[PDB]
Amino acid sequence: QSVCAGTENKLSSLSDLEQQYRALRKYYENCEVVMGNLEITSIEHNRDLSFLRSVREVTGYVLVALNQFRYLPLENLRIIRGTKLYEDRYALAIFLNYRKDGNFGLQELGLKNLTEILNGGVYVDQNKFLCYADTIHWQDIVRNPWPLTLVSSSGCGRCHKSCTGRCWGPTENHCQTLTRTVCAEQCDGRCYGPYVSDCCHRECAGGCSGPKDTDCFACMNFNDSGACVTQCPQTFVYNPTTFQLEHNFNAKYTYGAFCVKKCPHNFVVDSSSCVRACPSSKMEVEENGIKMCKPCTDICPKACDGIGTGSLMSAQTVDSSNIDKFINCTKINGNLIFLVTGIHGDPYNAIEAIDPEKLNVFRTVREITGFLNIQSWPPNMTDFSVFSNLVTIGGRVLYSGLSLLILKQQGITSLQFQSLKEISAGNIYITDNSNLCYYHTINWTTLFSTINQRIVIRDNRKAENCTAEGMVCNHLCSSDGCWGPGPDQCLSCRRFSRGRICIESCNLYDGEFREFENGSICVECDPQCEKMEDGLLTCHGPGPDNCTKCSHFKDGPNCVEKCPDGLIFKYADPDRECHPCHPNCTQGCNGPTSHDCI
Amino acid sequence: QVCTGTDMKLRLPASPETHLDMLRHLYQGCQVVQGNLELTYLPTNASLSFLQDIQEVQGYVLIAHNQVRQVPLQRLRIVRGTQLFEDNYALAVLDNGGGLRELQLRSLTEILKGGVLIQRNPQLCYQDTILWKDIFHKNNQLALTLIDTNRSRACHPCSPMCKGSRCWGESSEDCQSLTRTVCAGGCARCKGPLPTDCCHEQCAAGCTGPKHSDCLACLHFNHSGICELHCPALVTYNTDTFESMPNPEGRYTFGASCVTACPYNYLSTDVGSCTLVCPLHNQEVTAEDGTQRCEKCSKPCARVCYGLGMEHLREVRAVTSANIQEFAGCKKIFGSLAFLPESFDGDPASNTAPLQPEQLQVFETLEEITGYLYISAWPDSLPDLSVFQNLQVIRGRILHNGAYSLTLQGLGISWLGLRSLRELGSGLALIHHNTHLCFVHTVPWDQLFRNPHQALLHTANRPEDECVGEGLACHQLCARGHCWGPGPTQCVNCSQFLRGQECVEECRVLQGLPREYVNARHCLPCHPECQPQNGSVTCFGPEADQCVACAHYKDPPFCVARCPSIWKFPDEEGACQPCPIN
Amino acid sequence: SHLVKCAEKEKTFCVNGGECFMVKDLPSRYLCKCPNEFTGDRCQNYVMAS
Ligand SMILES: *[C@@H]1O[C@H](CO)[C@@H](O[C@@H]2O[C@H](CO)[C@@H](O[C@@H]3O[C@H](CO[C@H]4O[C@H](CO)[C@@H](O)[C@H](O)[C@@H]4O)[C@@H](O)[C@H](O[C@H]4O[C@H](CO)[C@@H](O)[C@H](O)[C@@H]4O)[C@@H]3O)[C@H](O)[C@H]2NC(C)=O)[C@H](O)[C@H]1NC(C)=O
Ligand SMILES: *[C@@H]1O[C@H](CO)[C@@H](O[C@@H]2O[C@H](CO)[C@@H](O[C@@H]3O[C@H](CO)[C@@H](O)[C@H](O[C@H]4O[C@H](CO)[C@@H](O)[C@H](O)[C@@H]4O)[C@@H]3O)[C@H](O)[C@H]2NC(C)=O)[C@H](O)[C@H]1NC(C)=O
Ligand SMILES: *[C@@H]1O[C@H](CO)[C@@H](O[C@@H]2O[C@H](CO)[C@@H](O[C@@H]3O[C@H](CO[C@H]4O[C@H](CO)[C@@H](O)[C@H](O)[C@@H]4O)[C@@H](O)[C@H](O)[C@@H]3O)[C@H](O)[C@H]2NC(C)=O)[C@H](O)[C@H]1NC(C)=O
Ligand SMILES: *[C@@H]1O[C@H](CO)[C@@H](O[C@@H]2O[C@H](CO)[C@@H](O[C@@H]3O[C@H](CO)[C@@H](O)[C@H](O)[C@@H]3O)[C@H](O)[C@H]2NC(C)=O)[C@H](O)[C@H]1NC(C)=O
Ligand SMILES: *[C@@H]1O[C@H](CO)[C@@H](O[C@@H]2O[C@H](CO)[C@@H](O[C@@H]3O[C@H](CO)[C@@H](O)[C@H](O)[C@@H]3O)[C@H](O)[C@H]2NC(C)=O)[C@H](O)[C@H]1NC(C)=O
Ligand SMILES: *[C@@H]1O[C@H](CO)[C@@H](O[C@@H]2O[C@H](CO)[C@@H](O[C@@H]3O[C@H](CO)[C@@H](O)[C@H](O)[C@@H]3O)[C@H](O)[C@H]2NC(C)=O)[C@H](O)[C@H]1NC(C)=O
Ligand SMILES: *[C@@H]1O[C@H](CO)[C@@H](O[C@@H]2O[C@H](CO)[C@@H](O[C@@H]3O[C@H](CO)[C@@H](O)[C@H](O)[C@@H]3O)[C@H](O)[C@H]2NC(C)=O)[C@H](O)[C@H]1NC(C)=O
Ligand SMILES: *[C@@H]1O[C@H](CO)[C@@H](O[C@@H]2O[C@H](CO)[C@@H](O[C@@H]3O[C@H](CO)[C@@H](O)[C@H](O)[C@@H]3O)[C@H](O)[C@H]2NC(C)=O)[C@H](O)[C@H]1NC(C)=O
Ligand SMILES: *[C@@H]1O[C@H](CO)[C@@H](O[C@@H]2O[C@H](CO)[C@@H](O)[C@H](O)[C@H]2NC(C)=O)[C@H](O)[C@H]1NC(C)=O
Ligand SMILES: *[C@@H]1O[C@H](CO)[C@@H](O[C@@H]2O[C@H](CO)[C@@H](O)[C@H](O)[C@H]2NC(C)=O)[C@H](O)[C@H]1NC(C)=O
Ligand SMILES: *[C@@H]1O[C@H](CO)[C@@H](O)[C@H](O)[C@H]1NC(C)=O
Ligand SMILES: *[C@@H]1O[C@H](CO)[C@@H](O)[C@H](O)[C@H]1NC(C)=O
Ligand SMILES: *[C@@H]1O[C@H](CO)[C@@H](O)[C@H](O)[C@H]1NC(C)=O
Repeated sequence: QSVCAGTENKLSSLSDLEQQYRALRKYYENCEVVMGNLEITSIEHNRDLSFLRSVREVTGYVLVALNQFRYLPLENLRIIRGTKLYEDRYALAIFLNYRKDGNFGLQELGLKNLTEILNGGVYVDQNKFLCYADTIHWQDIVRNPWPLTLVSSSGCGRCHKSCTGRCWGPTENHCQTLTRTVCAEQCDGRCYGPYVSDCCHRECAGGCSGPKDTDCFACMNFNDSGACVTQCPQTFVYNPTTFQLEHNFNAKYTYGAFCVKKCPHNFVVDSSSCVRACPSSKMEVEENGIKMCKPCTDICPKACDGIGTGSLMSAQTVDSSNIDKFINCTKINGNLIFLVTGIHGDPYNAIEAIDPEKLNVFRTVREITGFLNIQSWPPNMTDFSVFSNLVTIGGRVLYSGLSLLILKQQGITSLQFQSLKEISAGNIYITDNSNLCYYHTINWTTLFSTINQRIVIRDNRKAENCTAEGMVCNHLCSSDGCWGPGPDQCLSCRRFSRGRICIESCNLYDGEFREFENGSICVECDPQCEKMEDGLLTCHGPGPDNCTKCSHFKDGPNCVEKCPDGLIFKYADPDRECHPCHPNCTQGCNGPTSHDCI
Repeated sequence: QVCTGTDMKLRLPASPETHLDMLRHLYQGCQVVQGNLELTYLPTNASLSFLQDIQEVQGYVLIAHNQVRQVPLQRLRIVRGTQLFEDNYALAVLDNGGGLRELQLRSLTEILKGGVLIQRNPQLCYQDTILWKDIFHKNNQLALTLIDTNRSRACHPCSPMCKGSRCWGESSEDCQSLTRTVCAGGCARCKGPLPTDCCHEQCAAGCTGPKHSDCLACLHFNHSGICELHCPALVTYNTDTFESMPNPEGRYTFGASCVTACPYNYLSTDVGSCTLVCPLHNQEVTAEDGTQRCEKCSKPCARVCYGLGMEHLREVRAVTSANIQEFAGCKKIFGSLAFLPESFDGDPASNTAPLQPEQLQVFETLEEITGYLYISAWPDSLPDLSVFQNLQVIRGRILHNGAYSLTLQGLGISWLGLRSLRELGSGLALIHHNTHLCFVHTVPWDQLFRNPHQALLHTANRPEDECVGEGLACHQLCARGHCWGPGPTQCVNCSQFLRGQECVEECRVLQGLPREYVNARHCLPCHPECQPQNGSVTCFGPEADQCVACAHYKDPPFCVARCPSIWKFPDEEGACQPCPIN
Repeated sequence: SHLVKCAEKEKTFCVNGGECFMVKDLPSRYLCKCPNEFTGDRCQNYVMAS
């Protein structure tokens, strides 16, 4: 369906006008469905904009401002959903599109297919050379009129004698089609003729070819496999014949305005829908490898707000005023973003720079559900020792195609992400880190969940330069690489380990403490038993049950330093197993027989 | 209001003397009949004015064996046909013969499913004047129609005021109004010959205008006057933030309408609908006082104790010696109970012995029934229903012949018992032909019922004069003579104190009997070690810590039977003190 | 060009070397002109070449 994302710049631009045109091409060329905004600003009058003809729908707003071109080639644009509005008011805004000191500017709109706007108003203002913005019945296009919708040029002429008088241009091929204000009284939606029989389906937005939920030009609410519907088919159907709720077949999962058979692995399954986070009345659980959510019991784990979610919905970066919200957090529900205005302060506002000591609050975070976006870091922090216990990131929200993004940090020489084990979805982008040494050693397919994931590495410190005249991975470290220097920064090791540190051998028969190898990670056995001499094994496994020799007496299967006497009494030998006492012992016990009660 | 229907088909009334009272209580003052509308075996001159309110029937309409000249259903607009008579017909008029003269169904414009069956009605004129194809629905044109021409009355000519001679009766007001066959478009229903007379796709039974608020009847769901295809969901999915969120406009689905909360006996389900049964892997939870909802099992669900009409017992006639053991240890039964002849007698064809009084004791633990309780036979050695004395609630979600939740027919009972019973959730109570039953007239039945359309119907029980002639009356120690039976245990509400489930005048504080301390309506014994002095505190309280005097081994902070083995021993005054050796 | 330079009290609006401009008339609204390395509505973050 050729989906692309909006720019979110508003009126601001690059200072070089040719690069502003080239960026517009890179964002929207060959795209059909725009998520976010369609924003066209400061384009020169000689530039070719015919690449915009493929656009069919815009989810946010359409903004056209300060341009010098004559014509908008948006002949296929049908619907503007308006789920974000310009200045929180306008879904379509067109203004100031002419040169103050010349004859250049916007002359015709070309918007013949534009049939509805679901939310917000229309703003047309000060377009000195624009014809046919007026004479358009904008109340047919806007779904919720407010008798917003401001319209305000001469010498444009009558459209054509054969036209109804509502028109986008200078000929009869540009006449506006009315679809809602010229209808039979019985209709809820829009029409394909003036008769009660040429009325179309209530769930279809911006016009129809026929009366069915298959026969629609664009859909509002959900697209169920080519039919447009109020909600996806559910796991149960109500039976008003019997007052019972009956199990249903063909039930589909709701996912981002589509109905699907399988919910993607990044999202939580809840009541036949895929969600980024579960509501506060319930708890997120995993069963059979599937993420899902069930009612909360006792005290449930809670995730903290990320940048762009919850109480931080308005935040652009971690900064000196919002960083305190992360002090006791173990999971972030949203993105974690570090921009220049957050790290070094924002003098236009009251927010000062972050003291590097404050960043230590993120040492308790194990999961980030959105992407990690690092574009600024304090001048002399040489690594990411903050996040050393971070386990997994991303896959529910991405920045473009990325879950991990590190741009242009010159003070950093190593990463040191000790605990990072998996990235559930999205790509990795690490560039321009001219002093970063270890990056070239990492085997990144061990962190990815699928064969569809990729990593972009370029323009960092040369791998041959740092290898020859710089730092390398520890001698115990495997071919999968290391995050930084030493025995505790390696992704996976040869020999053995204890905690985060890789080692040659595990003190099974030699040392002030004694262990059992237990596969790759070595563990201590119960200290109440003996530590063996002459190179002999101390324990066969964990617990007092697995000791090879005992320095004290015993009970049952194991070595025992103290037996539970005085409970009831129980007798113990100094060098043999403990014995049950004779009945009716009241002061102490010397054994299991009649004279042993003290 | 909304009322339910009988589903008796053509069977004889259980109590012919009270059949008109059953029909008046079920149908008086309601607009919508859920289930069937069944009017059968009515006597000559029966007063039927209470039927004039009905506009909608959700099942079929059955009119059979009646001796009335007319049935006042002229306001009826739509029959939905969600159940059909003999699996084929939505409207059936049978054997009404001195019999029905006219149908008079002036407002009827929709039959959504099934046919029309009219047979053996000698006096019934105007059966073959009606254009039945205008009444059947466009998408459900089964049209199975049987009409009987064998009329004994001479028909009066159809009024000249009726353009098509389509009379339902002799009056100028009896002319059929056509809503399908008179329009040139594809419109399911319309109000005139013009294209502008066509009305909204969701309207049924005709229209007063082109909008979805102009319907005479609603095809799918009536949203508080606005006619709609689905009830608004309680939870809505945000297409852009990928999260479920509450809907401030959301409604529960209930039958063919949308509501903000469901009626008293219905079980609320979290998907946005109200049901008589809970979905698989869910529990019933009384989350708030006076209501109930389904909640999901977080771990594998506990055993559910089923009764008659559900699961493996859904085809079973009655409780018998072959299946009674399945109720062992049950406090709540999901289903109904029925005790019939051949429950308390044998069946040589089923190799099954009769139930004994010692086997009925399996129900001693029972506190709640989800369906109905029907008893038409009972052992002659049991004077009451005391085997059900702990029964608190009969919900009535399933009713005997669609009408009765509590039924007692022809039994040897002297008094009802059932003293724990607090609620009859739904349905009528029917008690008749019990020649020895006395205390049915002293039970506070208006306290057990929970809405309109509920009543006690009774006949042929022991006359009140024969109860008084033998001194059979409520005990004096309880409110206003409200009793379930004779003696101090069968009182509803004691005026003083309750001891061992008996009402009593005195709370044993100063009496020669083993002494008891006072509570709000109850009396409880002193600890035996405490001295029974004449002071109101000295012996008295729920722990020895309240006692002031002690018979022996007195530990200064409280009275005990023996000094505890720090060890203690009794001193020269009989009080406990620490031992020199522990 | 329908734009003027913003006042010294508000020139801090643009970050990362961006220049601050105001629209000639009304409420009023502002824009930044970014260097070729930065984007966003007031030059908050980097341009990516992919
Ligand atoms: C994360 O959020 C918590 C709130 O949940 C914030 O608050 C507490 O912070 C302290 C210090 O960091 C945490 O650790 C403990 O601090 C105690 C300080 O003394 C105060 O608290 C005790 C509470 O009983 C009072 O008696 C006392 O008068 C003071 O008011 C120490 O007492 C604790 O250790 C010592 O005492 C215990 C006593 O059992 C001994 O076992 C120890 O050996 C030792 O001698 C301990 O250091 C504390 O847990 C937090 N409390 C809560 C409610 O959880 C954090 O500041 C906040 N920030 C982060 C990220 O830490
Ligand atoms: C923008 O407005 C245009 C009108 O200016 C609007 O119309 C589309 O026009 C194209 C042709 O330019 C139609 O093309 C279809 O292409 C297929 C495949 O080649 C053909 O099979 C179709 O033609 C036949 O079959 C149709 C079956 O329904 C018949 O209706 C038709 O008479 C032919 O026999 C057809 O040419 C295209 O179908 C229309 N659009 C629609 C919705 O019909 C276009 O919709 C507007 N832009 C957008 C993106 O909505
Ligand atoms: C002492 O050291 C032992 C190794 O030398 C430790 O290992 C063994 O641990 C198990 C318990 O985990 C003991 O009990 C047995 O448990 C298995 C469990 O079955 C499941 O796991 C195995 C793989 O481990 C898998 O093959 C199965 O399909 C199951 O999924 C049971 O099958 C047995 O019946 C039994 O209960 C072992 O006895 C024990 N090993 C030995 C040699 O005893 C042991 O835990 C250490 N500590 C102690 C207290 O013994
Ligand atoms: C409801 O969803 C269905 C998909 O489930 C939509 O149909 C799809 O429409 C897209 C539109 O881009 C089609 O992709 C296009 O295919 C043509 C093939 O010639 C190609 O030239 C375009 O570049 C583009 O890739 C896609 O094939 C089509 N899928 C199917 C199964 O027909 C449909 O439009 C949705 N309806 C509404 C009203 O939203
Ligand atoms: C980077 O890590 C990936 C895993 O994420 C490594 O891929 C693995 O490659 C080995 C062989 O080196 C595969 O094992 C076996 O290889 C033999 C041939 O030597 C073959 O006959 C067996 O059928 C089997 O494939 C292993 O399955 C494969 N894993 C995956 C998930 O594809 C890769 O080698 C690592 N690179 C380095 C140099 O660290
Ligand atoms: C010694 O090493 C063995 C492996 O060679 C360890 O046994 C494994 O222990 C892990 C937990 O550390 C078990 O996995 C987890 O089990 C939970 C059960 O609820 C499950 O939710 C997790 O997804 C995960 O599967 C693993 O099952 C177990 N393996 C076997 C065969 O039992 C053992 O823990 C080590 N002992 C010591 C002292 O460290
Ligand atoms: C949809 O359901 C609503 C109720 O939720 C129905 O509205 C009810 O309309 C009837 C008349 O058809 C009203 O009864 C009349 O009330 C007046 C009150 O002055 C009285 O004078 C009349 O004798 C008669 O009793 C009834 O009050 C009204 N209920 C409410 C709550 O407004 C409506 O008819 C249903 N629509 C369809 C198409 O079935
Ligand atoms: C029937 O049951 C009710 C409880 O449902 C019994 O409790 C209540 O008893 C009091 C006293 O007889 C009734 O009157 C009020 O008593 C308080 C006592 O402090 C007094 O302050 C008030 O001025 C008033 O006299 C009360 O109404 C009653 N409860 C209810 C809900 O009616 C009642 O004793 C039982 N009746 C018999 C005769 O068993
Ligand atoms: C109306 O009465 C006629 C008789 O007057 C019935 O018609 C008879 O039906 C039987 C059925 O076995 C045939 O054998 C006869 O030949 C029929 N007689 C005539 C005169 O046609 C008819 O069934 C009656 N209709 C109803 C609805 O009862
Ligand atoms: C509680 O009161 C009873 C009387 O109701 C007391 O018992 C009486 O004790 C006197 C002692 O001289 C005897 O003469 C009476 O014959 C007793 N009467 C009865 C009914 O037995 C008893 O002593 C009182 N107890 C206390 C703690 O004072
Ligand atoms: C390093 O950063 C700290 C932050 O407190 C600062 O005080 C110090 O002057 C910096 N030193 C250098 C050499 O960058
Ligand atoms: C290796 O990198 C260091 C970084 O300081 C640089 O001085 C040196 O010239 C580099 N050597 C080569 C061969 O590029
Ligand atoms: C019906 O009432 C009429 C008087 O209106 C009377 O003549 C007739 O006997 C009554 N029929 C019966 C069976 O009560």
